[PDB]
Amino acid sequence: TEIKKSVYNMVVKLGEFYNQMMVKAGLNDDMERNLIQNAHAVERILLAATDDKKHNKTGGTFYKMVRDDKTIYFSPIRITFLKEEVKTMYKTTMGSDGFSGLNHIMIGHSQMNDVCFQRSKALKRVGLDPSLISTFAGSTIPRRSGATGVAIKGGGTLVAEAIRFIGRAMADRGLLRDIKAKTAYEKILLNLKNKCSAPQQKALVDQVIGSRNPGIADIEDLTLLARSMVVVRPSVASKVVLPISIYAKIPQLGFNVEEYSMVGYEAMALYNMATPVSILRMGDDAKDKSQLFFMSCFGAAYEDLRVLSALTGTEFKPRSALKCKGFHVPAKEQVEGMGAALMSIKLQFWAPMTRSGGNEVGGDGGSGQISCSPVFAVERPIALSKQAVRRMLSMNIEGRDADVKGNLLKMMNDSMAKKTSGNAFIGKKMFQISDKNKTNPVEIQIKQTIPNFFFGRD
Amino acid sequence: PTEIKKSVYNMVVKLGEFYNQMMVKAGLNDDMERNLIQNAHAVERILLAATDDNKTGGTFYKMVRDDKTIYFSPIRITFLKEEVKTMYKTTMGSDGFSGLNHIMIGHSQMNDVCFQRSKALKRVGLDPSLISTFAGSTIPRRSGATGVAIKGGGTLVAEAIRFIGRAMADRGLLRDIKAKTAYEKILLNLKNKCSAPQQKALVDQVIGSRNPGIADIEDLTLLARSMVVVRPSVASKVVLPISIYAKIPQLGFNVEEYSMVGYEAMALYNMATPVSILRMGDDAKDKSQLFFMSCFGAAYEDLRVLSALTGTEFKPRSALKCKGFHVPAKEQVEGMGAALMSIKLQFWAPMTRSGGNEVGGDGGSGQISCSPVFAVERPIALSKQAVRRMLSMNIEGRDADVKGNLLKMMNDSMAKKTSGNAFIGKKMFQISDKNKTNPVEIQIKQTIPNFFFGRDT
Amino acid sequence: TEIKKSVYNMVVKLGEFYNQMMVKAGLNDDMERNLIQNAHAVERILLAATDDKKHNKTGGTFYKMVRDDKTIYFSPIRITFLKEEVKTMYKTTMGSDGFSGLNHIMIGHSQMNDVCFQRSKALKRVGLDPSLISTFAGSTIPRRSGATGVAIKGGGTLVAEAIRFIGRAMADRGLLRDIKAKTAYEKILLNLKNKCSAPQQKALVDQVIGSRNPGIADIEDLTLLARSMVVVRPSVASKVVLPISIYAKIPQLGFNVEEYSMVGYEAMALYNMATPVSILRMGDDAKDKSQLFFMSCFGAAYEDLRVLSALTGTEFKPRSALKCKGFHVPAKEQVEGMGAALMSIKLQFWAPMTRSGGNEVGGDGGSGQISCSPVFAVERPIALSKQAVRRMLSMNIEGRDADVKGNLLKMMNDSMAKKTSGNAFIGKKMFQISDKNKTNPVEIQIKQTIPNFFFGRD
Amino acid sequence: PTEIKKSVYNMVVKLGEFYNQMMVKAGLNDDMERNLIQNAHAVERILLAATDDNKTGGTFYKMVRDDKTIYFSPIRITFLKEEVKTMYKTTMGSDGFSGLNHIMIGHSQMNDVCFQRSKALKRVGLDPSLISTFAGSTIPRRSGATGVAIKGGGTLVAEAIRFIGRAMADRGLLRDIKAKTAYEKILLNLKNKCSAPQQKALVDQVIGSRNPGIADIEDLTLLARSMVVVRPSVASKVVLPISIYAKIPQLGFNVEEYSMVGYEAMALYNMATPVSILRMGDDAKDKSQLFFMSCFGAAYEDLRVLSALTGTEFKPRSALKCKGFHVPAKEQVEGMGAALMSIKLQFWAPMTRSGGNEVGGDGGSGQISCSPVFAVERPIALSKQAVRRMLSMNIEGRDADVKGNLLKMMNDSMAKKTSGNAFIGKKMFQISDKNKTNPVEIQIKQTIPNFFFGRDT
Repeated sequence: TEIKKSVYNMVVKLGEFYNQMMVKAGLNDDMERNLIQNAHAVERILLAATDDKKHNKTGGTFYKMVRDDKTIYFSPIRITFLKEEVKTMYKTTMGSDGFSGLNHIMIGHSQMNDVCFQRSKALKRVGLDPSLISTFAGSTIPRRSGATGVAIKGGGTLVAEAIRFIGRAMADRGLLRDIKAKTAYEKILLNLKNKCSAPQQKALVDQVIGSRNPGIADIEDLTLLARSMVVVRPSVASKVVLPISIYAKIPQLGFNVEEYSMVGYEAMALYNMATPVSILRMGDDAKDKSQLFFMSCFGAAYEDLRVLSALTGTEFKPRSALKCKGFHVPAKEQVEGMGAALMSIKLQFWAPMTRSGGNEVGGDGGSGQISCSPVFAVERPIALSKQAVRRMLSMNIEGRDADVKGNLLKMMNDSMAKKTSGNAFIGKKMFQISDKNKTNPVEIQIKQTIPNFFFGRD
Repeated sequence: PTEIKKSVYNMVVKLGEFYNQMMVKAGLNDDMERNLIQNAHAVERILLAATDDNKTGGTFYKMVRDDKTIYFSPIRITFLKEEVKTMYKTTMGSDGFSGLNHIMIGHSQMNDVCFQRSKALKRVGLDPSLISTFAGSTIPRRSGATGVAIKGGGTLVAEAIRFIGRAMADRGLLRDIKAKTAYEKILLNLKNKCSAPQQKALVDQVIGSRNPGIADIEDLTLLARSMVVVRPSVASKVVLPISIYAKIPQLGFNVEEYSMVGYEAMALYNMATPVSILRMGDDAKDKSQLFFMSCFGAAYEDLRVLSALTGTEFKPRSALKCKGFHVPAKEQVEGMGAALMSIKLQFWAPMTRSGGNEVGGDGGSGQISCSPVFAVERPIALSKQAVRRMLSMNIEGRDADVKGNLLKMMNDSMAKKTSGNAFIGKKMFQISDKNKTNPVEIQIKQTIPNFFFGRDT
Repeated sequence: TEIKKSVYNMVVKLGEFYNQMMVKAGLNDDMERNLIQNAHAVERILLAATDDKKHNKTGGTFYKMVRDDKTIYFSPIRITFLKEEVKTMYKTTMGSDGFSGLNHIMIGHSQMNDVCFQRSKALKRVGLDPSLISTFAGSTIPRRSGATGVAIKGGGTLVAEAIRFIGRAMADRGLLRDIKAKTAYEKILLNLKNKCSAPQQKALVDQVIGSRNPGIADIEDLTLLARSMVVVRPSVASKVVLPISIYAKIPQLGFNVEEYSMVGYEAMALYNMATPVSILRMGDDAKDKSQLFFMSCFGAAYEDLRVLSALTGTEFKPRSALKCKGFHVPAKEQVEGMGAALMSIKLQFWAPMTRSGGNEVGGDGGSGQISCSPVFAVERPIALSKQAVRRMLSMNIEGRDADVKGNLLKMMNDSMAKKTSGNAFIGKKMFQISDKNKTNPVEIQIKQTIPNFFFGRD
Repeated sequence: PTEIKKSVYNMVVKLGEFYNQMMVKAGLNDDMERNLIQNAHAVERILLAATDDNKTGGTFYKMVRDDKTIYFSPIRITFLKEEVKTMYKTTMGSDGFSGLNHIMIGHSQMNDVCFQRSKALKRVGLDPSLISTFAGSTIPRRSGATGVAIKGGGTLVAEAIRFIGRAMADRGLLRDIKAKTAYEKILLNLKNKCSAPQQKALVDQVIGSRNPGIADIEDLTLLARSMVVVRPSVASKVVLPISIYAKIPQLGFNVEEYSMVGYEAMALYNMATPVSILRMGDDAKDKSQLFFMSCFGAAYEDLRVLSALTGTEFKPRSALKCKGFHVPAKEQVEGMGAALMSIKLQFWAPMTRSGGNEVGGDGGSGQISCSPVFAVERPIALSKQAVRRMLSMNIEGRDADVKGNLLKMMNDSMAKKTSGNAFIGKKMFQISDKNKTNPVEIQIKQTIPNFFFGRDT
């Protein structure tokens, strides 16, 4: 209700900061203001200046606009700022929204990294399968984000962190006696299982909690848990975070009431009405480049490419098919007058993004009457619900305790053993960027010819 | 003598005769008052209460009407628990017990329909589902072995679990020998209603344990679940308010015989012209469905089978809009709403005491296979289900694996792609058709929700 | 080849004995000669006289022919013979065929008892399920029959005898030290498993042999074996044995070469061309009475009623449906001039009876190539044999030993888990009583509306 | 360089060039003699024998003919194992090894067809079936790692079992380190051809055991069976007698390139005009089938797929009436029967190195699932087989249960009612059609027996 009004000012101020921030740099012309590289630049110089590191001036690579007339080009700058100047400049304009502002931006960077980086190597060190990456969302986010940052973390990310802890704790066992890292550890386990939906997944992590002395036996349980999160996906916060270069243009777009939703339409409309432009290295198909940016903003890296393609009306391609590199231009290649292009993929349609990093619906109808007791004697089909009884046998009635790994494993087999059923989210329809309040459902479909997995290979 | 229809007849008639003199005592005489089921309900409460360990009374209804239409007002009179019992036993005679048990069975059947016992299921540790196996959990122990008839599998498993629990907290009843055999009779009553060998075996293990260890409660829970797959035997009977039984002489004849499991009751229901008090927001149609289900104990029965016989579409307890038949003091007003219960039977089928599921059970117990003599081709006659009786049920064996047997039983029945039929060959007959001389081939309404208490979908 | 010629004289002589035997009794008129009761009578007086019992004169109930003109009637006699007179009289006419003769008759009595008696009570003492009766064939046959008698014994019969032994051996353990009953016991185990076809059934009984000290653990194995013999039936000898009253008429039928087969056509033709007549008690439908007799002669008690009905062209009914009592008329009811009737069920068709008390054919094709190894790359069904691999996993490769009860149990489940397949004996066709040498196959079918099990109930 | 077709070309041509000078040495010059595959077989024996550790020779055939028709007579000449080897290496050059290995691979492929190895399978403890996994068990170790290519799963499991057995009877080869790593390379070669995770895992357990206990042989046997369900990778190549390779220059051209796995070999087979000596009771047709199967290593291949490509009906080894291509001394006569091998290809498909079964294996190894962002309906993209790779195959786990994993794998594939397809989308092309520009949609001959060595039915 009034929360949107709160979030609105939060993002607007971030934009204001970007404006005055670029003004310091001496970058004015809109070609520079809208460049997402310049955004990332001040976003680095900011986050760095607001965090103790260990001179004492943080710089970054910026891009100016060289005319040459004809077409347009950009050149690398790399100026420097002063941490304290930036630190005060930020808090002044930000005010009480200072903290949530930094957390926002960081959630953006993490959502962009999930897209622009395959973390499978990091997945091998704690190692689970190089797959399961879909559960590894938000593994690059700093500890600073706190409870708000852990909200975007995938089930696999927490499992990785937990395992990491349990391992270092076996070497130096004084970590359990710390009470500081001890609570941090216990909270990881309490964070996970908050995201976990399925009871069998809760039971497991619960068992992991029940052990006062962590050991390899727990790592086995967590690994088996991480894998079950692919069949039954945990709840990860999915939010729209855009470079502050766009937030800066909120006033200049000029048509608004006062309110904003990063979980909803407000951000959707803002993305389209914006005019982001990015730098391009060698190769770098502008169309694919735009795809990365879209997925970034929407943290759609692990989302179904089919669902995206339906909303944007354009074809999304797996990372393999996509020809282009990351948004950050490495020092190795930086030249004068390198090309740039808008991010061209807009939303023909839209849907509210909801919590729930994943959802499996059509779940067995239960807790109600699951069967019938015949009274009249007459021939009849014998109504019964199969998927429901496999729920009882598999899940934890009250008593006797149980064998967890078994039920958690059985829950996975029983999931794949029913016909073929992919229906979830049912009842939810896609809408149109012109439609607010969702008065007109779009009934058509999602494309079945496109590969589902962005990182899918082989 | 299979003339019992005659005896059962005298049983319901005397009940109705009592209802009449009870109403007359209350000072309410008219068809609108008599046919009103609330007055019947009230009279039944004053009865059951007066026959059980100063003076009591229920809330009755008198008929006050705008010139065009009829309305009712709450009364709540009272009389002595003695005159009530004496008046009852006098007129009732040797059928007094059978009468109380009958009426009592009715209240339970209605109760299962009107109320959601999914709560009490949790209290005993059982799942929220399985409610279909929970039939007759509100019925007093007064009904005795005749009452347990309407008791479902879950109900007994529940009664056992709660006892085993009370035995752990407090020992001292084994040695008691009263509640000890009382506990065992529950296990014997169970397995009587259990069809599948695995189940009758799983209860055996529980019986064979002198001390109720963890292995017992562990089994009972698995047994509870299995009863939702292979359904136990719950006696199903047609019970109507004595206000209807009072009109039997006025409705004329019957055959002079009456059967609550047969066609006699089927006709009596349709012939009857019952009226129920309507509360606020009560849909007469939906309300009439509850009365239908309450009379036939149709609660856990398939709604499709019900939608057929009645020729109308039965709604789930969720979509169904109405409240219980009893009027809470919180809402009671002068001259409130009332309506006739409009749902009747187009067709009828016998009331089954079984859970029958898919036929061909027990394996036949006779010769299960053939040992060839002549050499020539032929399709190997064998009974596949008859062996699962011998393997699961142990004669000289134990194996301790009984749990795994039940599990494998359910899972295998789960394996069949789509398979089921119940009472195959049993046909429905028009309410005008008795003697079952003209079966009708109509099938049922595949578009209608199956379970009355089904939800979450 | 020449064996038939040997069996021919064997049966003929038995008939000759019956003739001269009845002559002693003073029973001449054909109405008496053809009576199967009179046959049974001298068959009792014979078997009794040829076996040491412990006065010293064996009698029996016989039936004379009272005229009354009009219709015909029979009356009970009960004369007596002398064992030694009968004993010498038999060996004289019998000669070298003496022994095989007694064994034959005994195989007949046992085949009639299987039909006319439900042994389920005897099945409960050793007790297995009251079903399994189909494997209990030939449980009434005396020890005298030896190896020839044990040939008609069902798998259940041996299992019963074995269990009986193991039990009495646990009470008095000196039975193992006897070396007499010890070999008798060991031979029971070696007899069984000779009848057993399936390897899993051999493995089990083998394990039972491997135990020097018999115990309850073995009884469990044998019980589980007995039950598996219903799914996979052992091999029991099925022979045609007729009352010697009919054998006596072999010369009087008058059309023969010299040879006979109780396993084949010769006996088939003899049954039909005969004219047996039996006594009838109260009730006793003559049609059903004939059915018992037919089944008796052919030891068809456990055979499929459908298969019988096809050959005889008449409807066979389960014992429950059949209205009539046993052939033996108890002392309690014996009167003067009680009714009699022919046994009227003949063979419209015939088939050679073969060993194999039971057969399950269509067995998984194996020991040959069970699968394919692709060379060319092209789309194709992927030919494979499912029922064959369940054979390997279930049965005993060489090494490691194994868990027998498991494989023996799995073999049963795997048998019922394949579609529905009842085809066995395939390729074998029924023939006609006029056809010898089987030159003309009968192609039509067996009736599917008739109950299969004679003793089937509930 | 994927120009290798050029190299392989020079390899077979030189082989043929050797066959020519070998025949010339034998003094037999004519097309009837040259095209005769028996003379090719003989020359190959004198070669393989001369290249392996005084003088040797095979039984050759000279052409003697009635004026109307052609006949052949046995010869059996001999020369020095030295001149043979020198003559061979001179003309063969750097391809000498590849040449010997090629010819050697041929003999094995033919061997699998002509002979029943179901015996040797018993000697190693394996089932009589699984013969389809026994491919290339007669091939010498001389062929090295290139030879193991044609070796089947069972063949390796057999080689392992026999070693483990010889290690038990006699220790002393672990410490040997020669036959020790030689044993291990068999386990590594295995699991390379194994597709399913459960299998590659089951062999891992065997490798991880320093001492070959009972757990090993126990697994290998289970592994052997599993290869009849999920078929390992056996390299399939087209090998023809050098007598055909000698006509390559006369047949003209080719492209100047040659590939034994490709179309080049397909054409060469049909272009070739091979003749085989016929023994008594030999059906020319049936005999021609053996030659076809021997060349394409079609032995364990589906006969239906074979019946299609050739446009003729392939009979099983049972119904098929004929004997091996080699003439035993017991039956050899002057001027005996001979016939052209008449079975050709109407269509052709590439030679696959796989066992492919049903596609969609390995799970993809990439992103296996989707984590939703927008709220809206969509069919839950997930890879069911990709998880069975993670569950069965353990990264940080062991569980010791690997045996149960294989079992459950097979049983689940057994569960599907009727399901299979191989190389779905792969089409057969006319022998006139190269470049695969015109796929044909014809299906295959469902009335024909599947397995060549199938029996008992």
